[PDB]
Amino acid sequence: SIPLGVIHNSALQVSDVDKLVCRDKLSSTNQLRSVGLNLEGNGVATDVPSATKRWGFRSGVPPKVVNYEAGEWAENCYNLEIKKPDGSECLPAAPDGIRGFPRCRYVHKVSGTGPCAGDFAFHKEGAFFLYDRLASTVIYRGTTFAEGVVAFLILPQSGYYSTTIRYQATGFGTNETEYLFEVDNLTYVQLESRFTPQFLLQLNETIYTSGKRSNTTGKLIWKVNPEIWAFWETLSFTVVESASSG
Amino acid sequence: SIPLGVIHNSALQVSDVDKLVCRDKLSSTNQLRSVGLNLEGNGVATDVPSATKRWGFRSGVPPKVVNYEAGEWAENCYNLEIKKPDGSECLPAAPDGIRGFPRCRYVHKVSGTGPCAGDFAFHKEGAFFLYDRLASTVIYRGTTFAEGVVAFLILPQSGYYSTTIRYQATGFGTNETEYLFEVDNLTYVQLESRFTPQFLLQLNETIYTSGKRSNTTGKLIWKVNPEIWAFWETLSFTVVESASSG
Amino acid sequence: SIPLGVIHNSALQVSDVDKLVCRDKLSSTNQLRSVGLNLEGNGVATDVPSATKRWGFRSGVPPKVVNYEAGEWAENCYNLEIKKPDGSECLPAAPDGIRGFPRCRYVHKVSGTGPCAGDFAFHKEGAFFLYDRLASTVIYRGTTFAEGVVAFLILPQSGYYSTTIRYQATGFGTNETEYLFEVDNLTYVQLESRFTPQFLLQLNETIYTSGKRSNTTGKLIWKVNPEIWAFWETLSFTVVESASSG
Amino acid sequence: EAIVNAQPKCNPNLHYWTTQDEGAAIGLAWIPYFGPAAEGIYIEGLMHNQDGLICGLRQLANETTQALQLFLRATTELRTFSILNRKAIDFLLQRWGGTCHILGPDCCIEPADWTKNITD
Amino acid sequence: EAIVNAQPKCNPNLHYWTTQDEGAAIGLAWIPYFGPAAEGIYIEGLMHNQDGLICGLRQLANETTQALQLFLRATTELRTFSILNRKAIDFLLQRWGGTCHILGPDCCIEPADWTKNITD
Amino acid sequence: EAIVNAQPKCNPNLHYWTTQDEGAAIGLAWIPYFGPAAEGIYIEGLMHNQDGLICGLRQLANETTQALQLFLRATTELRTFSILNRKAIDFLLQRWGGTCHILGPDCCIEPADWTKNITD
Ligand SMILES: *[C@@H]1O[C@H](CO)[C@@H](O[C@@H]2O[C@H](CO)[C@@H](O[C@@H]3O[C@H](CO[C@H]4O[C@H](CO)[C@@H](O)[C@H](O)[C@@H]4O)[C@@H](O)[C@H](O)[C@@H]3O)[C@H](O)[C@H]2NC(C)=O)[C@H](O)[C@H]1NC(C)=O
Ligand SMILES: *[C@@H]1O[C@H](CO)[C@@H](O[C@@H]2O[C@H](CO)[C@@H](O[C@@H]3O[C@H](CO[C@H]4O[C@H](CO)[C@@H](O)[C@H](O)[C@@H]4O)[C@@H](O)[C@H](O)[C@@H]3O)[C@H](O)[C@H]2NC(C)=O)[C@H](O)[C@H]1NC(C)=O
Ligand SMILES: *[C@@H]1O[C@H](CO)[C@@H](O[C@@H]2O[C@H](CO)[C@@H](O[C@@H]3O[C@H](CO[C@H]4O[C@H](CO)[C@@H](O)[C@H](O)[C@@H]4O)[C@@H](O)[C@H](O)[C@@H]3O)[C@H](O)[C@H]2NC(C)=O)[C@H](O)[C@H]1NC(C)=O
Ligand SMILES: CC/C(=C(\c1ccccc1)c1ccc(OCCN(C)C)cc1)c1cccc(NS(=O)(=O)N[C@@H]2CCOC2)c1
Ligand SMILES: CC/C(=C(\c1ccccc1)c1ccc(OCCN(C)C)cc1)c1cccc(NS(=O)(=O)N[C@@H]2CCOC2)c1
Ligand SMILES: CC/C(=C(\c1ccccc1)c1ccc(OCCN(C)C)cc1)c1cccc(NS(=O)(=O)N[C@@H]2CCOC2)c1
Ligand SMILES: *[C@@H]1O[C@H](CO)[C@@H](O)[C@H](O)[C@H]1NC(C)=O
Ligand SMILES: *[C@@H]1O[C@H](CO)[C@@H](O)[C@H](O)[C@H]1NC(C)=O
Ligand SMILES: *[C@@H]1O[C@H](CO)[C@@H](O)[C@H](O)[C@H]1NC(C)=O
Ligand SMILES: *[C@@H]1O[C@H](CO)[C@@H](O)[C@H](O)[C@H]1NC(C)=O
Ligand SMILES: *[C@@H]1O[C@H](CO)[C@@H](O)[C@H](O)[C@H]1NC(C)=O
Ligand SMILES: *[C@@H]1O[C@H](CO)[C@@H](O)[C@H](O)[C@H]1NC(C)=O
Ligand SMILES: *[C@@H]1O[C@H](CO)[C@@H](O)[C@H](O)[C@H]1NC(C)=O
Ligand SMILES: *[C@@H]1O[C@H](CO)[C@@H](O)[C@H](O)[C@H]1NC(C)=O
Ligand SMILES: *[C@@H]1O[C@H](CO)[C@@H](O)[C@H](O)[C@H]1NC(C)=O
Ligand SMILES: *[C@@H]1O[C@H](CO)[C@@H](O)[C@H](O)[C@H]1NC(C)=O
Ligand SMILES: *[C@@H]1O[C@H](CO)[C@@H](O)[C@H](O)[C@H]1NC(C)=O
Ligand SMILES: *[C@@H]1O[C@H](CO)[C@@H](O)[C@H](O)[C@H]1NC(C)=O
Repeated sequence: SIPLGVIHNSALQVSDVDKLVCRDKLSSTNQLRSVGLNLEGNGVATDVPSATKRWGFRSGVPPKVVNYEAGEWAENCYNLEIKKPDGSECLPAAPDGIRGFPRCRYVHKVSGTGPCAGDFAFHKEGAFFLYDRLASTVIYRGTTFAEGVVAFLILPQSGYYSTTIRYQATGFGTNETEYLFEVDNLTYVQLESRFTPQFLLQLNETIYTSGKRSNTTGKLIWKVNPEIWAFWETLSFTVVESASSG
Repeated sequence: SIPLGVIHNSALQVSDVDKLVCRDKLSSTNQLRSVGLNLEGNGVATDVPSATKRWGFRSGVPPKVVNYEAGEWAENCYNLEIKKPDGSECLPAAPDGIRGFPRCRYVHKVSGTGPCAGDFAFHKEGAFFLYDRLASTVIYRGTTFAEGVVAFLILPQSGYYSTTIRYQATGFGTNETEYLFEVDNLTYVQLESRFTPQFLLQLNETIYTSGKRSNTTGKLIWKVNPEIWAFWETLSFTVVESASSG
Repeated sequence: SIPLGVIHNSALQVSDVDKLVCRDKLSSTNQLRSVGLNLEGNGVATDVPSATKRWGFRSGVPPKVVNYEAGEWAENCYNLEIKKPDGSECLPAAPDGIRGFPRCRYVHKVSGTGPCAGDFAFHKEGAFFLYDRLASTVIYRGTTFAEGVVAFLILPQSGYYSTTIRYQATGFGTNETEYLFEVDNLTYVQLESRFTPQFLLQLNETIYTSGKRSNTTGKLIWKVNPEIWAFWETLSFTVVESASSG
Repeated sequence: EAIVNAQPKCNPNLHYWTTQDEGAAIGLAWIPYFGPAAEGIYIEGLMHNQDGLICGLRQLANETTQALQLFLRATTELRTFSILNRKAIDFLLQRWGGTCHILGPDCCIEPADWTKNITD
Repeated sequence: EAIVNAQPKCNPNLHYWTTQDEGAAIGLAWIPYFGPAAEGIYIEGLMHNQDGLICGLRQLANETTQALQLFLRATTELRTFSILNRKAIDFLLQRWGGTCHILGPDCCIEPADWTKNITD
Repeated sequence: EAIVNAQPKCNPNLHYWTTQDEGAAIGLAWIPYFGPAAEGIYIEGLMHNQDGLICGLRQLANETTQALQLFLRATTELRTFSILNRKAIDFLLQRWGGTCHILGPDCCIEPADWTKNITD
């Protein structure tokens, strides 16, 4: 059955209602809580190339939604808008009443294309996509989510800032996927797994503050050369339209 | 928490389940009741100009629906069909399973236009719009509702006639709203807050029974001169196309 | 109230929770079960002409759905695709989350036309249409269902093969309905109530295995002459484009 | 708390409509195909202001609104049907959610009928 | 009441399908991306007419229909999932919804094991 | 069973968001037309790893996933809101679903305060 978290002897333990002694008192449903916990807290890689490999398309499995009452402030969230090469949408529109995750420091918005060989996009490790107090087994189009898992417990009786980071993708959800961090509609940077959100923000600031944006109508793509842990515990520009940035 | 109505010492009192003594017996869920009560019973003005000022448009707030098992026969209900000046609908279509209020003596059907500066129309005093055993925080297009409020209780262990009264409105939901009672598609009466439903019905009868309807293809609008309480406790025609009716 | 099945003195009895003695022990909700039972088990005629007469169209009654946890392997199921003569669909598309019945030996798929004098198709005997763990009062377009009924109980503390049999109908849901068993898009057999699914399958095999299919582009319709119980307890071809098959 | 009606008016009479769940049928009327339409499923009753019940009831619904609206704001269910069920559970938890200490004010066990059996 | 089967026939055998909620997984089969499709989530069983259970069960479902349909007419929920939960609550209220009078027919408290402790 | 955190990392601090159901209003803020939008209904709190609660909590949610996913596979509800209510009912049934035998390990009735009243 679904496990239940109860504190005994100053330690959190799993014990369902059938395994409770008479000393345990449940005086109202208010003591019962459903909570959502972010995969970030377990040390998973939260960069866009790593996160997307954890998601895949599948058919024949109906989506399911379960609610939770309280969640964790996230550092990294994701907002996907993916189409097939012929232009058809890959992800379903968000059902009525399903809003994005309410607390994200960085929202990684990804627009791109891929084969999308499946009706719905699931989590390959079995985790959930956390929306506003609703957890789904599938990804919804254009809706901010955090990867996470749900717990159920018996209880014993700085402002909010969000920054959007935009990416372009080709061959999404495949063994050969390419990403570009977007500075504007015509200026892009080739993206690597090492690039933290703070590094991307400072890269964007540097490019703007001294004039590396595309001054033509063509697509200017930069590159950060290789010469350049957990979030809670912590240059020269040349053009070779590809380019380089030591 | 949500208050609960229980009879103690021959008087209705508010006392939640945590404030109940052992003398109180709850032998089945049948003793638990959710009921809807009409704002009319509190003495609010139920004429169309007064009722509409209690409703306003707002965005950013998701609608919510709660059910109730039993309601009160109403004298006045409302059925709104409002569009913006460019013709787009202002109110959402009724969701599946939401029907109109089942007992109305007079249904005030209002068709008109307004700016509609908001996604949904709410009750400015925080009351609910009562539909068929469903209470909503928002108004649905073309669906008969009664203004009301919901109570929850612990219980101790003449045919139906409905008449539709049609109105036209301009500048709906604003500080400058005008209404016209409709006699047919081309005959109208300027409406005032003093006009009771019975007065409107007798006005409609009088206009028909002796021939004051528009005998042209133009819009004939009448006016009742100023020289002409609770529902449970109770002429010469000239034309000046405006007109007058002493 | 809704009856409840409890075993007392080695016999199944109907007794609601208010009629239970202290000897009866309910230690978890797992002991509570909702089950679906097929009308076939009661000996009803399951041929297409007999089954369809038990269904009729009606308006003014909202559909309702109730769930059940376990069902019975059926021998006969039905999948209806009916349009009005002008081509408009008669049955609603299946709502989200409502799939067909999971265990059918024979699925009688019927495509045809009829007046469809009603918004929804109900069961005239008050039974339910059983879908995948959901029981409805109405038929959904193109969705496999079994006729059945639901029970609620307190518990005391060979592969799956499915064959589709296709039919054409004219004047569906009327006192004058005609059916044709379909062999291909141009070869048909006039259908009679006596024709069992196994007989139809062997008829289809016989027609194929020696060449009675329509070898033109016209509609070839056969007929089985009259000279030719429960499922759990058990030729010359001439053409007169009508025909005969002794 | 006691309910004090603070409304400009109170209709002391309650002409109500509801549905009969048990709805003892007459022949085939229970079959949805033969039964009433959505408009004809209602029964009615009339209730006068005995014990001041009606006027208290109107005031109670007025005062319930704030807590009800705050509950609806905090929930993600589009249509809420389970408020009364959750209050029945809370009723039982308040009394039987822990160990029942006989003769305690919070334990609803009366040993009187049997406490004589021992002393006899 | 006792269940009297009044049907023209009764299939005495019940070949049933259901789902395994506990569904003890084999490796990664519990992950929806790797697990079975909607068509392959079912287990099966066979049950014979011991105690006349199957024939009584078919009759019980037939007789449940009228009350079930009247309940569905009176409800506004499009899909009803809470009938069994509400009956579990009603089960507890019937026994524990009031003061329990020991040695009363309506109080399910047996003092026998401890009534010897006092008289010993 | 005890919870053993088997994760590569554990953020020992929990910066959480939730909603205030009681949400004691300030004037007209409870009225949906005047109240906050969907983005401003949240309260926040900070919780440190006392008793190892946070690290155990992350491990508990990780281990809940398999049973939760299997439950969601077997259900036909599109959105499940009743897991905690059904566990409150199961809590009461485990203790009060049968006859309570006083001084039995499975009966949560303490007669101590009154067993002195008889012997005095
Ligand atoms: C609860 O936490 C567990 C521990 O963090 C989670 O286990 C994860 O399970 C997924 C699959 O569901 C694994 O991803 C696959 O793993 C294997 C290869 O094993 C990995 O071994 C080490 C472990 O760190 C790693 O360095 C290797 O690169 C491999 O990735 C292959 O099938 C695939 O390549 C794929 O990566 C995770 O690796 C695994 N994590 C760990 C740390 O072992 C478990 O999913 C969580 N439960 C949930 C979310 O419900
Ligand atoms: C429960 O019943 C209460 C008493 O009937 C309801 O109080 C009403 O609250 C609304 C706002 O939610 C008020 O409307 C606004 O009121 C003020 C001005 O105050 C009024 O003062 C007197 C009272 O009769 C009146 O004569 C004046 O003209 C004012 O209207 C301004 O903000 C606005 O103009 C607006 O009208 C109602 O006036 C007030 N009614 C009374 C009788 O005081 C309360 O809403 C109910 N609770 C619900 C429905 O959940
Ligand atoms: C529970 O089982 C009952 C017994 O099987 C079901 O009773 C069936 O009720 C339907 C109507 O709801 C009847 O159909 C109509 O019946 C009458 C004529 O009576 C029939 O009499 C005998 C009975 O076998 C039969 O030989 C005749 O031909 C008649 O059909 C007329 O109104 C219509 O023609 C129509 O056929 C069934 O006949 C009746 N069955 C039996 C065996 O009596 C009952 O519906 C079940 N409850 C459910 C499904 O909720
Ligand atoms: C573990 C954190 C937590 C969470 C939580 C949140 C997110 C993710 C994981 C766990 C929690 C907070 C509020 C919840 O729901 C409130 C709204 N509800 C009416 C619908 C549910 C879970 C929480 C739990 C209970 C009480 C309080 N506060 S406290 O100051 O008393 N400290 C007490 C002293 C002993 O352990 C805590 C905070
Ligand atoms: C206060 C009126 C009322 C209402 C009510 C209705 C509308 C608005 C406000 C209050 C009520 C009636 C029926 C209800 O639900 C029935 C269907 N349910 C199975 C889903 C709920 C509330 C009602 C309540 C209980 C019993 C009866 N009748 S009585 O003759 O026994 N008189 C008893 C003697 C002592 O106080 C009443 C009528
Ligand atoms: C009567 C058949 C049945 C049904 C049933 C199924 C379909 C139609 C009519 C009745 C049944 C089976 C499983 C159910 O739900 C499981 C999933 N749930 C977690 C959501 C519900 C009903 C069933 C019931 C209980 C236990 C077992 N097996 S047994 O081997 O122990 N034999 C025991 C020994 C005493 O009587 C049975 C099978
Ligand atoms: C993706 O490409 C790599 C290249 O090394 C190959 O080994 C792998 O099998 C490919 N994946 C699929 C699913 O074809
Ligand atoms: C950048 O592209 C997006 C996506 O097409 C578009 O909505 C936006 O207006 C563009 N911005 C500028 C400054 O051109
Ligand atoms: C990049 O920097 C510019 C200039 O400060 C700013 O307007 C823009 O929002 C930044 N973009 C991101 C994604 O932070
Ligand atoms: C124009 O763009 C180039 C890259 O193509 C960049 O190196 C250069 O600094 C830009 N010049 C100005 C004047 O902004
Ligand atoms: C509506 O018009 C009146 C005219 O007296 C004015 O006082 C009021 O402010 C106006 N309301 C709004 C919302 O502009
Ligand atoms: C009056 O106008 C309404 C709304 O356009 C229309 O449906 C109705 O047929 C008209 N009636 C007559 C008698 O012209
Ligand atoms: C007005 O009176 C006419 C004539 O009796 C009648 O047909 C019509 O329905 C009445 N209209 C209303 C709104 O009562
Ligand atoms: C024609 O309409 C006028 C108002 O324009 C009205 O006063 C008059 O009585 C009507 N005449 C007839 C003959 O109906
Ligand atoms: C159908 O036709 C038959 C022919 O015998 C007739 O008796 C019956 O009344 C007809 N049914 C209807 C509903 O008209
Ligand atoms: C038979 O007709 C159906 C329905 O139009 C069609 O889908 C199918 O392809 C046809 N089959 C053949 C073999 O022509
Ligand atoms: C009829 O027989 C043919 C030939 O064996 C087979 O392909 C076809 O599926 C059969 N049709 C049915 C409805 O069984
Ligand atoms: C051609 O079809 C006819 C029926 O029209 C059938 O009797 C005959 O056997 C078929 N001939 C061949 C050669 O298949």
